[PDB]
Amino acid sequence: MNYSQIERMARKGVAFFTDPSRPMNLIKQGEYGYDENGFEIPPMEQVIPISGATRRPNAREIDGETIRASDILGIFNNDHEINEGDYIEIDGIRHVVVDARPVQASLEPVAYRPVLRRVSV
Amino acid sequence: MNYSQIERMARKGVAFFTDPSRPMNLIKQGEYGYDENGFEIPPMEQVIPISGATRRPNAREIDGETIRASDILGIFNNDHEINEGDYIEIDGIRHVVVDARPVQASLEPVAYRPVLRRVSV
Amino acid sequence: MNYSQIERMARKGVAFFTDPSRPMNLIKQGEYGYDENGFEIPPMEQVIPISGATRRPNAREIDGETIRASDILGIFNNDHEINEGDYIEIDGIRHVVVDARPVQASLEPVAYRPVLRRVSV
Amino acid sequence: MNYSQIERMARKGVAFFTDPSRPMNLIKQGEYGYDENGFEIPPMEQVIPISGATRRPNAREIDGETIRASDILGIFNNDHEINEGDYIEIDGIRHVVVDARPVQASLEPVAYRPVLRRVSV
Amino acid sequence: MNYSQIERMARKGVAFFTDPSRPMNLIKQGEYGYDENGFEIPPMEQVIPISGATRRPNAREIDGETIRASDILGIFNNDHEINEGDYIEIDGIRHVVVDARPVQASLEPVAYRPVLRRVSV
Amino acid sequence: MNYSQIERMARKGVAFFTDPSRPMNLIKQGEYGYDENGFEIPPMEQVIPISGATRRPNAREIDGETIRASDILGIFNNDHEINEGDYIEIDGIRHVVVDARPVQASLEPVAYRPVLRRVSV
Amino acid sequence: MHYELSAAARAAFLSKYRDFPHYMENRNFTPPKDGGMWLRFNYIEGDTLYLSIDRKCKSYIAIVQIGVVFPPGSGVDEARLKAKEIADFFKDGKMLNVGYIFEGAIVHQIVKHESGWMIPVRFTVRVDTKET
Amino acid sequence: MHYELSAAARAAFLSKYRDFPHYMENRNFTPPKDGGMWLRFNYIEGDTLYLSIDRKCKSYIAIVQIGVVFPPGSGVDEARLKAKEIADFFKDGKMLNVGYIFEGAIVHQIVKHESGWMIPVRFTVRVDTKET
Amino acid sequence: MHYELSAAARAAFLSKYRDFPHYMENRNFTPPKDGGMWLRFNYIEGDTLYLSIDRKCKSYIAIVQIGVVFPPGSGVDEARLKAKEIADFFKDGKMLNVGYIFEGAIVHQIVKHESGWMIPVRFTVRVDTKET
Amino acid sequence: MHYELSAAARAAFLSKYRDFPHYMENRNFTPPKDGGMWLRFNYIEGDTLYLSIDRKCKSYIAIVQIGVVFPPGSGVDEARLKAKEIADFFKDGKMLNVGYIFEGAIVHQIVKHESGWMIPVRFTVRVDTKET
Amino acid sequence: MHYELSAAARAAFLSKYRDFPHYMENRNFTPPKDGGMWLRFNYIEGDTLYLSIDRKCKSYIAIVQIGVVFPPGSGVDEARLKAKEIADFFKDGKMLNVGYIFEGAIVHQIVKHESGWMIPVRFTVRVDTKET
Amino acid sequence: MHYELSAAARAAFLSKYRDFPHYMENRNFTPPKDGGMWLRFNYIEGDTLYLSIDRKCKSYIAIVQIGVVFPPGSGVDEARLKAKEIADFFKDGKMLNVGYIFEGAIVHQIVKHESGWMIPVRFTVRVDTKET
Repeated sequence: MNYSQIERMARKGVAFFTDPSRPMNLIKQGEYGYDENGFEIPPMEQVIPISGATRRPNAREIDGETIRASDILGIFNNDHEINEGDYIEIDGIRHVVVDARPVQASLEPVAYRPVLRRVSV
Repeated sequence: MNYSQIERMARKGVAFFTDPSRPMNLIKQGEYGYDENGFEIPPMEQVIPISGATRRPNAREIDGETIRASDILGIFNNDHEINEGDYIEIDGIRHVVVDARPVQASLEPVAYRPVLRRVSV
Repeated sequence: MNYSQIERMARKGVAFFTDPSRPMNLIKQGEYGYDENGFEIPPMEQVIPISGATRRPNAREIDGETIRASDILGIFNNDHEINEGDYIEIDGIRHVVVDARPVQASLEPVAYRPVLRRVSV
Repeated sequence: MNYSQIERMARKGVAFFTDPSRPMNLIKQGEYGYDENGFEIPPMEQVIPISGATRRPNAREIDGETIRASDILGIFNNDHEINEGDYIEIDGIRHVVVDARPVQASLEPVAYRPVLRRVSV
Repeated sequence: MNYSQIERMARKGVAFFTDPSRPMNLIKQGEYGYDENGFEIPPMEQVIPISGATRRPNAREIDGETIRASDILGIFNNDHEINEGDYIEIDGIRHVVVDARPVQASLEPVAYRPVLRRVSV
Repeated sequence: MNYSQIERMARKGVAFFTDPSRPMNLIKQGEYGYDENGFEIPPMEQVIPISGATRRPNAREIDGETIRASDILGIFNNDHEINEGDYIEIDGIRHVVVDARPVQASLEPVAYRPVLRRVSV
Repeated sequence: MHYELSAAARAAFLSKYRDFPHYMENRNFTPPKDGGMWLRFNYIEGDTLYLSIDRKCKSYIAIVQIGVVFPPGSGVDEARLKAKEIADFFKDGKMLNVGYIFEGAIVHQIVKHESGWMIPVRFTVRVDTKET
Repeated sequence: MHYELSAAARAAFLSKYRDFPHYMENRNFTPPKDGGMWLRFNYIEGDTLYLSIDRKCKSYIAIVQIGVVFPPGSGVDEARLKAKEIADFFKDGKMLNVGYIFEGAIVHQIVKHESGWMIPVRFTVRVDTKET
Repeated sequence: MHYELSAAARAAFLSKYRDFPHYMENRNFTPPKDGGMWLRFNYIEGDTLYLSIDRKCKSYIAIVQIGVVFPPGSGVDEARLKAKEIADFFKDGKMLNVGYIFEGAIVHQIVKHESGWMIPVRFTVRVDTKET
Repeated sequence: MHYELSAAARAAFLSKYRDFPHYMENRNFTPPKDGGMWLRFNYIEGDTLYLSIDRKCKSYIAIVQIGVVFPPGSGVDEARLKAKEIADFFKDGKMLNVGYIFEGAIVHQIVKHESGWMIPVRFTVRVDTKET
Repeated sequence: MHYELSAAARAAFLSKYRDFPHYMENRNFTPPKDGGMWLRFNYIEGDTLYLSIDRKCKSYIAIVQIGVVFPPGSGVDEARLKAKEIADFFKDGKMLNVGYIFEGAIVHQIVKHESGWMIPVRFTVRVDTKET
Repeated sequence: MHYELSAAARAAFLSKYRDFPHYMENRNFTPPKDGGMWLRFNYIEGDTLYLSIDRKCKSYIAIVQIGVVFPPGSGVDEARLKAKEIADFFKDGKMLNVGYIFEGAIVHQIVKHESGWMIPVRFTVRVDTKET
């Protein structure tokens, strides 16, 4: 029980394996909706600074075409909740949150362990 | 032997890893039957309260249309026995019980470990 | 050596994890043989009482028709030898023994670990 | 080194897990050869007694046609060496030794761990 | 924290499992760009001596053409950073860095664990 | 560091699990080259004695024609270096060294673990 | 017009075999405990044809499939007989409430599974319509 | 001229079903919490035909597919009703503000899945242009 | 008339080969202990042809397959001799008590498996029927 | 004559779009940091046709494919506009410095992937040669 | 008349190549210890044709395949020498003691493997019969 | 005769490209240490045609495949130039010392791999023979 202690330990563990020198940002777009003729653009960015840690880098290979892209997973805290389609800015390279994966056994999840795949291809 | 002990320990274990703040419900529909012309509706819901624990959430990917759904497994008590086609409401979100998985070596199974798939797609 | 030791241990083990309140039966069919025109029926049932234990339930999904059936495994004793094509009556439900799996290193196998699959589909 | 020590230990081990009441036989056929016209029959059987150990039963399913076949793996001694296509007679049921698998680190293998498949289908 | 510690540990570990007699080199090509007609050559090599460790060789077989090629994985230090398309000279034989895989928990990765695929086929 | 120690340990290790009564040989063919018309034969054998150890026999099945062949792995010393196309004579049965697999972390590999496949089919 | 045709075909089959165990579209049904034969009901949608150049007179096609299941080890003669009465009952040219049997009484090859066997019976139904 | 075709199709569909839950191209959309029906929008580009020999008269084809979803264990008749309603709205010969409907109101076979069922309705639009 | 086709085929084959070890549809059968050859029986459902315009004179076509199995390593000439004898018994034009063989005595290529080999023999029977 | 056709097509393409980020064959290239759109260059060899009996006059066909890739969750209209502009520029009948555009300005179906979407544009170039 | 044709093919091939190592149907054969070339024997069952309308005069076609295997790394011209000699011996028009060669001396492309290569030579034999 | 075709092809190819590193059939070959481009000789066998009614004048058709391989990231234009050199050498109608080139100098689309790229060129040789 008592998920508060779990929250404390999770925050401390995340703060342990981290570097306070990598700029990480979070982009939330939302509330689109088409014009009466059927075309418009959603003008909002919603950028918020974020910190965390990364593990398990992997390369991306399509058909031998020499594009040289990479993908990573992340571990994050329980503020500025992660929805299923947000953008994560990691050191000049954007990624899309493909799966959020909250580490959960109850309401108000204590941490997220998302998977980020690089934007474009 | 002595399955009462297993009943008691299973109930205590289920009660341990649970949060009494997540709204959870169970829906049992039944007793359908068609009109002479061949169309009608079953007018019964049979909603009941329930509590338990969940684990191992998963995101859902179909073909890349950004549909953003999720799926969950559960563990429950030995009360209000579950069937193979019942509905479970988890914090405003409905799911269908695909497999029940009664943890059982005898009659009156001590607990259930069902798999819940999100309704619609 | 001394396979009677293993026999006694297996019998006691099966008696341990069993419930003497589940109606269970065994059905053997045999001695068929066709008419001079090519159609007849074998008139015999050959039902006998039996007891044992089951584990690992698993639902059956075919293509989404919502048929809602289930399948299980078994553990049995060394009396009333189990054949490859017998029926097992479980609590009002019949299954077919798709697999025998005798736990064996000698003749008169000490126990059986059959695979039961529910009748019809 | 001293492979005779491995030999004696393997012999005692195989003798440990064996029952001297299961009729086991080994059939070696050979020395065929066709007539000048192109058809004949090899008249030799070469059946000899043998004993050993068996483990890991498995059942066979081909297309759902209810044939009820099974296959075994074995452990044997180093007398009457096993070839790659010999016949093993177990309890009136004949199997073909599909694979020999001699437990080997030298010539004159200390023991064999054959894989048997039931005859016909 | 304290990544200088793990940096020194990784450097000494790499130094332990290395041969200071295997001629190894690193080649970086870059800054191409075509003529106004559409063809030219990048006239630079940029070769630099490197040392490290190798493990887990694997043969390459295509279709039975008897080409006799091999592939290796490597471990390296944190100088002359590895890109996704660099060339590695291993004892008179060239390989391409198919994946860099920097062992990372922060910026300035401490070491690389590249996968090298043989040049040509 | 100090791979001579590893070399000595490997030498005694290979000498341990070996039988000095299995006739084994190494065949190295090389230096071919066609006539001005397009056909000739390389007249050289280069057969030499060798000793070593083997493990994990595996039978060969292609489509069910009862061909009855097998293939194994080996453990060898650091003399008379092995290639990816050399011939190994095992008790009058020839095998092709498909994969060399030298256990290596340095130049002059300490030992080899070749994969051998029976010649013809 | 495709709803009423399905309703009428379902009504006809249900009135014929009300008592016998059967499975309908997208309703949770459990097979009999004894393992006796039970029927399966299915519906298939066909194409809709534009007949004229002004696109006013149309037609609707449907395919109905019914299945007979039986446990393994019980032979085939009872199932083949049952399929025979089903085919006899669903004869060609019978008029339904909204449409009619375009072509009926077909039995296809047996699909075999190690847990239970199935025999399908398929026919087709049709409606002709003019919208003004 | 292929941009305006998609623009017009989206405009018409949105004007008809602004309020109802729907999914569009390349926008993050979450399904209803209750699990009721909702619509999908898909745009398929057809080939462009070159009619003349001077290579100046051009044509553009497009195919529009709309799907209706519904939960399992709840029948199919409401879905069929909604589908034929969509088909009735999208009748043949209707003139868009850029092109026109070549044919409309076609229904196909039910596609079933373990978590929910779907029924498609497909039609096609066309435009023709002359370049100067 | 499809039940009687299987009945007659079974009657003929069974009268010819009562004593030989044989396996029939959906009966739990075990192979002989010694590993000797045994026969396999199958029945395949063909299409039913509509001949007239009033849909009264019909036809039924069925495919019958008999499989001969044998252990590996025991040659093939005895199996080929048995297949030849089967083909000789099943001549074309033979009159069954309910129908007749349309074309028969066909031997297909050997199917090979590492546990045992099988040679299939396939033929077809036909019945033309009249309805009033 | 196949080197010169590729050289001419590359020259025209990069003269038109030198500045805009792009990838060309067999060169290690990294996508933009901000995730914006970029161009892809591909070259596909066609067949070589022998026209005359003496095999002295031949023809070479090539296919040029340019893809526009855009990030997910950002819409489709801007990508469609860019593709339309590319197609308008690469019109039929244009004369390259070696060969000529056989027929151009075709837009095909969107390929969907959950990491980023792509729209292809394909045309063909031809050279007719006479060797003396 | 199918058993006799296979027997005759075996007799001819075996009488030509008694000494040289070979593998026949369904007999446990081990490859030579040296790993040199050996022959493979196969028999493929073709269809049977009914010639007349009274169903009395028939024909039988069969395919015979002989495979030459050889170790990797030893070249291919020896295998091609053996192949041409086999083809020359098995020329068209040769009259076997039961039937005759319908069409002979066909060599197909080599199948390539990592353990040993094999090259097939396939031809066809025919026997025609009149049942009285 | 089929060996002479391969012998003549090998003679011509090997005389033209002696020094250039190349791979022959079924010989254990190691690629150049620097990874520079090397030639891959391959031989494909086609069918043989019986032209006349007396089965005396025959034809042999063979396919010859030459593959060029080059490391990734080093460009493709020089490989294309080399392939053009090969094709220009293997021009149509060349009189081989045993047969003749039926048609040559065809280049196909490049195959792409993540370890090294390959361009195939392919031609065909033919020999017409009269048997006496």
